[PDB]
Amino acid sequence: MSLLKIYWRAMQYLAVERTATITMCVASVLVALVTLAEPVLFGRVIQSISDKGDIFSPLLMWAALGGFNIMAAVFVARGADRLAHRRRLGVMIDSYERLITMPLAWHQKRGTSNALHTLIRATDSLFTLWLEFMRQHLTTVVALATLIPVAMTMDMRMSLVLIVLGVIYVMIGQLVMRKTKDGQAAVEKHHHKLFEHVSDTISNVSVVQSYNRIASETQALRDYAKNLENAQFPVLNWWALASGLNRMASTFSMVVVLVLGAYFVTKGQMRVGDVIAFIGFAQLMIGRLDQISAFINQTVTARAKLEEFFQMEDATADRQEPENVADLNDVKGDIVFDNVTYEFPNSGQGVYDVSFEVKPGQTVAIVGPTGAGKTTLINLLQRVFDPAAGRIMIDGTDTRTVSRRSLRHAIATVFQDAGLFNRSVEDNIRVGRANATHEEVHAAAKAAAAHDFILAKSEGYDTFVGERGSQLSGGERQRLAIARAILKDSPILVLDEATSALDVETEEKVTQAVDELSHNRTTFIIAHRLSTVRSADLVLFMDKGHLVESGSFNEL
Amino acid sequence: MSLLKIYWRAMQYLAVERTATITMCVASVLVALVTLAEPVLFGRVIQSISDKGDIFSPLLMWAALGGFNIMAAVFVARGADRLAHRRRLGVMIDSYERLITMPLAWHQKRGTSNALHTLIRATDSLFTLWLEFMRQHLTTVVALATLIPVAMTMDMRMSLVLIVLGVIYVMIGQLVMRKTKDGQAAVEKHHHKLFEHVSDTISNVSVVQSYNRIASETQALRDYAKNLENAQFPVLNWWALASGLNRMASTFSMVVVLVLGAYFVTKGQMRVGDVIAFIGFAQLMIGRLDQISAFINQTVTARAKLEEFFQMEDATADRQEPENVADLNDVKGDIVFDNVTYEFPNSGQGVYDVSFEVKPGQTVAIVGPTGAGKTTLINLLQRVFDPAAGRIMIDGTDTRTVSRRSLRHAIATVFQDAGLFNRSVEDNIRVGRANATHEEVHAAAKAAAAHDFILAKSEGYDTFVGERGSQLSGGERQRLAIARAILKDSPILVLDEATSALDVETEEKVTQAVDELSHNRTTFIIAHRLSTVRSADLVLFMDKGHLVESGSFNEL
Ligand SMILES: Nc1ncnc2c1ncn2[C@@H]1O[C@H](COP(=O)(O)OP(=O)(O)O)[C@@H](O)[C@H]1O
Ligand SMILES: Nc1ncnc2c1ncn2[C@@H]1O[C@H](COP(=O)(O)OP(=O)(O)O)[C@@H](O)[C@H]1O
Ligand code: VO4
Ligand code: VO4
Repeated sequence: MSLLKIYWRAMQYLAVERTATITMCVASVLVALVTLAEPVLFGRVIQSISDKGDIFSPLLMWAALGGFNIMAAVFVARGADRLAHRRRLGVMIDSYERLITMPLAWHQKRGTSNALHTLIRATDSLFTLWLEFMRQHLTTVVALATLIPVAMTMDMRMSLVLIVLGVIYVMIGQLVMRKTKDGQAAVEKHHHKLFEHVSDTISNVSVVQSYNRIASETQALRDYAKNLENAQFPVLNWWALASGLNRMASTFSMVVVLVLGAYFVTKGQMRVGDVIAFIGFAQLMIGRLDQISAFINQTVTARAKLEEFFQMEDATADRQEPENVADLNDVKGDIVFDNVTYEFPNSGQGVYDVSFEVKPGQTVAIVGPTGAGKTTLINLLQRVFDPAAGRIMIDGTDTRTVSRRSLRHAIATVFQDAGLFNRSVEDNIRVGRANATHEEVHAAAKAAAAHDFILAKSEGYDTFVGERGSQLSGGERQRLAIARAILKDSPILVLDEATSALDVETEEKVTQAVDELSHNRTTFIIAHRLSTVRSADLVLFMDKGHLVESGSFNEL
Repeated sequence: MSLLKIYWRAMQYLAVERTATITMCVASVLVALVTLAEPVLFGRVIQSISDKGDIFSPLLMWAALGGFNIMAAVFVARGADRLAHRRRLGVMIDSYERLITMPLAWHQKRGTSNALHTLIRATDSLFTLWLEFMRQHLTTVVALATLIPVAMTMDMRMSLVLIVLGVIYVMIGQLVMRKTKDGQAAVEKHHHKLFEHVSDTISNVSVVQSYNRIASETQALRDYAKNLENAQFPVLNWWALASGLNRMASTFSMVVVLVLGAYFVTKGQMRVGDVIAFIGFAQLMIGRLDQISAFINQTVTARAKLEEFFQMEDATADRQEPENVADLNDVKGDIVFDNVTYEFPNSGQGVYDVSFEVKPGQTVAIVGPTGAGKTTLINLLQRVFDPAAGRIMIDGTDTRTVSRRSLRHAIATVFQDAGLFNRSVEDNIRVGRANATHEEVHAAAKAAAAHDFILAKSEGYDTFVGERGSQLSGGERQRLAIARAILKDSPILVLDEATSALDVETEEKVTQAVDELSHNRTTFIIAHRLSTVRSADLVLFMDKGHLVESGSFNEL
């Protein structure tokens, strides 16, 4: 049973706030004892024969106990509520950090939309788990644990009945658990299929709309829903049977305790009222012993998502060394490849047996057939994945002996797909040099021909853009990416298709500025348009992961 | 109070399944009456003086009533559980349909990731609302409604006390409601800000990682979380105060009922036991009257998301006319523009005063400066938004008098950003002609040079691709999009930057096949590379939403 594992992990995640956790535990123990003490007082006061309640009597003890009860209820309802939200925010922040720090392959293979779903439906489940646990469960657990001795002290037969009730509850839970586990695995798989289909279609609404396949897609979703609820029903059937069994056990226990109280007619003590006290005990227990069962149901679902949330956390194998790592500094520019080879997981293709050198001050232009291993070479330079066999040598330092923070600080890149945030243009250019100035932002925009179109439209620089920069067409996105890269001003520069959506005039106007600014550094340009590489100092072309010439600018 | 509105809307959404809803209501009424009848039996049987329970006695009535109670509990726990999931799936399917059918501007301005979040957190809230409502609330509402007459019949003073309890609960709920509403609006706004930031960053992990700003982004998220929980606390404070007040009212009502039962010592009837019966009443009520209050808390949050889910549903203003619309058929190809103008909402730019004509059998190539209103013209042709002033004329038919299904069936397009589904390549090509054959799929792949690279890699055609086609670089995505468009074979063809990521050789090899296949139809090509428009029959260029020449292929 992973219930113990996930509960202990939730406790470990909750143990950071000691100062409040111990207080919550103490208050829970106190309120459990109050809820245990109330029924005994009720049995003592329910005599109603010659009690004379309105003068002192156990009714004053009632008043004091109820006042303490309401005060403790207020304290718990405030403290647990205030703790749960703060701790959920903390867990979300730490998990978001660990999620961002993960490499790109893990994101591409799984994430984009599934990762955020995992985050949200794990943190919300953990929050509800913490809140319900604290209040109801941390009352009831210690409440029953302290109750069973008191039940043993007077009228041990009733304590035996209560023990039988507890054993029956445990047995029925365990019996239901196997079938529910078997069903819930398939249920979770089917739900994942349904959600991934929904996300895939919604994220690509333009294509599904522009091809008249809305009806087909909704029919596919209906089929997925039918598949999901086809295997869903047995789980609900078994849970309902469990509810029936525990309710029947509760009814039988009530019958037993009433009959035993009646049979004690021979032992005519004051228990004429105290029996009612025991009744409350059972009542109390039964009510609480129901609240856990449905609770268990919740976690039997939650497990699924929680498991992923832990499989991510245990996957914190990223370690750039605490201090043994030597952050590379004072970059001059010297790129050397040593027999670099890469095989994609469960696939072919990838660069094979490449070795070339780059001297400082000169630019390198990779051309050739499409899909021939250019983007993979470029992102091998930035080390988004470690080459399987071979070395990448930077100015007398191996790349695998360099901190990630230092390596990517000296490499400024424009990707093939210019990614953008939906913030303002000012912020989208500020993600270069962090806090240089506004004048340099203006200059960088001017250099990449980004100032001309933006100085006279839509509230100036403080202009919002839509998701993935959907409000600036395609070419303007390329201009903003180029301006950002130029503003970062790193010794190593990369431009993967910098002129994918620019006409000839803007292409020339941008490339001349890029050359003027980058002549002091080393840059790579990946393009099929040979016009932009007229100033290239090392022109090379590679076909299907294999070099051909790797010669100078002018060669045949 | 929108509580009545949203509850009535949930009921209307639940009224489709009449055959099961009426059964659930009947069972709820029955179990409410059973829960009302039990305490009276308890008061009658708790005498324990000369009852002689083990021979007949009210204990047999206990046994029968408890058996009916457990049977009804099983029936409700099965029926409500089976109903809720099926109805949630139905609501999700219908809302997904309405979401897909909405226009592109609404998606771009808001959706991609927020729309799916709205869907999921609205449907899950509705599901939990339905389940909790049915079981607990549709028991307790009619239970109390039928209880208050019985309380009035015997010992009207206790009924008065119960009425006072109910009035106090209503008053404290209403008092808490104003402050909770004021807080929850700001809380929801802040949560939306936090989630949009998280989604924006996660969806763009490559850029945030490649610029060493993970620390800055997590600090921004921490600041957002601090802002969210800064205004969160007063809501929890007020809710805890409400819990304290209702618990105090419950305790006072218990004191009142016990004291009144004691004062009835003068009226020495059998009520010596029946008073205990009333106690259970109060007990019952109090417990149930607590379950609603926290329930209300839930919906006070849920409202926010639910409101959006209704604002979407009420926004079903899309109507292509049921039958008055005339689906355009037998397309020959004749595109005419009539003074078409467009102003973007709260922005400048857009095509101004355009009018041109297209004859069948000839192709039209739009060139010119970047960001000059080309993509907007093309998507005006497909009518993703209605021109503000002007007409689009297709073969003697106005476009606004044409069904959307018929119009986009005759126009096959490759977008500037070639969108792809993460299904196999076979499925990504099957979204053209729906069920033509496999041989024509192979031929279409061969024509667009997509067969050569794929015949010998990664399990053939049945090759999965990642999210947004991340597993095929960029150029292969363009080839797949071109192959899809060619396979659809529509009389009107559009190619927005069909050679954005192809070298010269593949560009020629693809454009010759495209020309050979499309010479029988009319096509538009939007490109800054003049090589692909060597066969263009109508070359025109437009600058900042204004035409210049609109001449033939050869002009100066
Ligand atoms: N995540 C991946 N999984 C499998 N194959 C991949 C993946 N990424 C790239 N490839 C393969 O690597 C080849 C080259 O990719 P890439 O370098 O991105 O394109 P280009 O060669 O045009 O720069 C492609 O043919 C593609 O099939
Ligand atoms: N959703 C939008 N909101 C505001 N402005 C837009 C939007 N979409 C496009 N524009 C403006 O319209 C102009 C032309 O856009 P578009 O036609 O997509 O590019 P192109 O002219 O290169 O085809 C751009 O300069 C852009 O500023
Ligand atoms: O629609 V473009 O920005 O490729 O001219
Ligand atoms: O598919 V490419 O990386 O040659 O633009």
